[PDB]
Amino acid sequence: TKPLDGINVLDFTHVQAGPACTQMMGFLGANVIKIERRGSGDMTRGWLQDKPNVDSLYFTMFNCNKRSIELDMKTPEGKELLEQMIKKADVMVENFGPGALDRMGFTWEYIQELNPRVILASVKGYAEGHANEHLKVYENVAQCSGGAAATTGFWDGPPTVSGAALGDSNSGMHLMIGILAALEMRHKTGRGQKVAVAMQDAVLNLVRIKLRDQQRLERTGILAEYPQAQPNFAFDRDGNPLSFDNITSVPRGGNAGGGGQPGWMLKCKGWETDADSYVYFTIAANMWPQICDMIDKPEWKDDPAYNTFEGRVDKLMDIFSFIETKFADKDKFEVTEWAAQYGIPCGPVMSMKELAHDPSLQKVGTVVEVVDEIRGNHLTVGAPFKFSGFQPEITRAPLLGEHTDEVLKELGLDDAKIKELHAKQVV
Amino acid sequence: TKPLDGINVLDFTHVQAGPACTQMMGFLGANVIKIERRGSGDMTRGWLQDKPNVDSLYFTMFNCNKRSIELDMKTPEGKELLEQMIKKADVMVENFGPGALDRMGFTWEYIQELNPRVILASVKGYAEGHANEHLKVYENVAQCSGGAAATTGFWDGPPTVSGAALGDSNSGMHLMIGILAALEMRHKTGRGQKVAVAMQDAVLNLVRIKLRDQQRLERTGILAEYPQAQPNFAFDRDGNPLSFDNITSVPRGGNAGGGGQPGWMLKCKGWETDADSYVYFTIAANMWPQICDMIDKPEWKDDPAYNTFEGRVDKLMDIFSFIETKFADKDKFEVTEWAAQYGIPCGPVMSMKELAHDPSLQKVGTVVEVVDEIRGNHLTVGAPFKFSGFQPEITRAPLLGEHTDEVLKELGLDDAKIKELHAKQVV
Repeated sequence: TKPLDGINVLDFTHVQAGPACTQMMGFLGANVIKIERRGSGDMTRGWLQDKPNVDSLYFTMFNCNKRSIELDMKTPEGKELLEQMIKKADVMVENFGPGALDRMGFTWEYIQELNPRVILASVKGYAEGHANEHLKVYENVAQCSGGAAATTGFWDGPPTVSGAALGDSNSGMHLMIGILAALEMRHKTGRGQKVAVAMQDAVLNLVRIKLRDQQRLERTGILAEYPQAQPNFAFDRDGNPLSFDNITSVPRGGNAGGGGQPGWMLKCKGWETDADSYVYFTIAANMWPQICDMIDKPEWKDDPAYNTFEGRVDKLMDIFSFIETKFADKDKFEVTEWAAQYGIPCGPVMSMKELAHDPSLQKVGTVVEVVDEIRGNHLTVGAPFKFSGFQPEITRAPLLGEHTDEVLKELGLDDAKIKELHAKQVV
Repeated sequence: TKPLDGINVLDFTHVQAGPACTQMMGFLGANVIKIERRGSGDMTRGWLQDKPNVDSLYFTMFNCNKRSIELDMKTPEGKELLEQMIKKADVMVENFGPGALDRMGFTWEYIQELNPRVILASVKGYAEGHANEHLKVYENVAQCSGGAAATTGFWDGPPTVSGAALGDSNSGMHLMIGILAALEMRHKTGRGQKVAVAMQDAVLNLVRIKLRDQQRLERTGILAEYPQAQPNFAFDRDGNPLSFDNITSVPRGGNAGGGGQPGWMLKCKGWETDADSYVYFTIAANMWPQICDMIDKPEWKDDPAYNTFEGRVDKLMDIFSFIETKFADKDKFEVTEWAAQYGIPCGPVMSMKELAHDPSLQKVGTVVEVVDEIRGNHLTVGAPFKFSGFQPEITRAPLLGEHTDEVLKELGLDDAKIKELHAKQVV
């Protein structure tokens, strides 16, 4: 009937990690009240605007299903207003930095006093107690700190950031797990908890497979499925071989599978003119026979050299170079359809152009057209979890302070006090 | 005490996505029974082993805090055992494929009749109803399907996979949100729901920022924070210009800032010899005077060609190049401390080796030594969410079928009735 219907979210967040978390809670039915500073608001509003004096797409795509109040919290009457809101809130969400909320007059300890049931949820750069606990962290800094950058890209290039928001939105989603887990605890104890997610830790969690590989490397001195282990395939700077001699930390493997199933990024017709004309092709062991049939190589079916993972690992790049010749006169989707005949794990690199206007993603509610009568409609990503008993209803992002008076009435305030709060500039 | 204490989890999952999800639920207190194929078990047991005939680090790092039973579900005595288990379960989790669970006898409709409170959770490649409902996907295929590969890497190279498990673990973390949301809903209705996460959708959620960029590109013709917005900076492999005059889909921007402020990956002292001797360095808008002091360009403070984001668009990559010049004699951590004095957001690329031995990560419970007397101790990633009122207790991954008898005895079955199942090869 809507999972978070009746959950009151007092939302101090700004930028991406925090706002991503509360938006998604909003999509699941929560009543999200965004507290914004008087005059300015969330810095995403003015960030890379596509039209002057209109809230940016950075703002709108992270702040749907929210209401906005302006509030000067450096003010005695504003701190009092927060106290009432805190008494009515189920969860407060924040990303102010290492000691900022306490400095504002709101200790965890004081918060428990005001409401024994409220949950305090925070995003930080580094975990509390960490030596770098006070370092400031944006998106790519967190990718660097959590091991992703070191292990992404190519052996002869730099550490490389992912286009995906491994640091920001990923942290927000991990924080949503934490908040929902604290809600389940509260059903037993009747009490709220403090939950926090550090961006470094959210990234490390997705980089679990590389910590696996670091241990494998420490124990054996080799990762036989990595490109560096193939006979003279990779080269340093001066034209000579690379190898796991002298490699002590997980290296970049380009477009290697990253797991138990070898893969590579294979060019398709149009690659010279189109940056996204590629397919990813995975050799799943249980269907090497089917692969042999597609690429017309019956000799490889019965040959220990090309028919087991172990036989295969010393010449992966020759096998991928050869499969790739088969795709030179076929586009992405033709290659994909061809492979779907055999149930092969092969699919296209989808461009952002293709995804934004894909009819399937819109049918299933993953890409959603938001009706925004103030700014014009925009696309967004909806809820990536689909439920049998409920569908989200996505609603446009709030103007700065649009809901101030409406929210103040909900607390229980008169037209007298509201009009004087506007004169005193606390709202 | 622990959030998911009392939650019985019936876990059919193999590989990474489902197993990450159920492991994390286990870290949070859940009673996770992993149901495995007789004789074989989860294929991760045998993938990338570091010691022959010992469950790989792949399996153990995704299957802590679980128990294992072997069950042949294709037999009628197996299906009967399942029925008793479903009646006892709070959530079932599966990644079998589109029609697979229904063909095994257990439709959502029958599952509801057996247990009206059970939640059915599934990971899929593509969402139900998608034209590609039927395609087979693993990690890097999902990355390609969801936009990450197209927007990760460099403009003169291929689509690039991320080292982070954007497809698998990310999907599992998203499914955890869905399961936890279904549990909060069930407190109100007394009823279980079906939840499903598609890997494409979990990837796309993290690439939300690039859907912002795609609409900005369509609306305005330019992405001013991207390297390609600097004249005569970016060129393809043939030496052709790359400008937003001709780009209609969000391009790869190398090490550009993403949802952060403008930044780049800059070389430090070790770089020709140490793949990970770099920092990520951000030029935040409000921090220009500080950067000018740091790099000793006082002349750049009051110059309009340098002192606004808009003025730097035509030269941003030249500025990074000049900043990098000041790091040639300094390592990663020195550069980081130096930048930190100025409040500049800047951190090192942490290698997996550095991450595996970092004392802070072990102290905060993020990198954890699991006690495994059978296989020898190993490291794993712990819970990335930290709570005020509880600490996870991570225990070693199960051997195949280690807990079969134990589990059957909790179901009710007495000793001689269990012996008949071992002989008939149901278990």
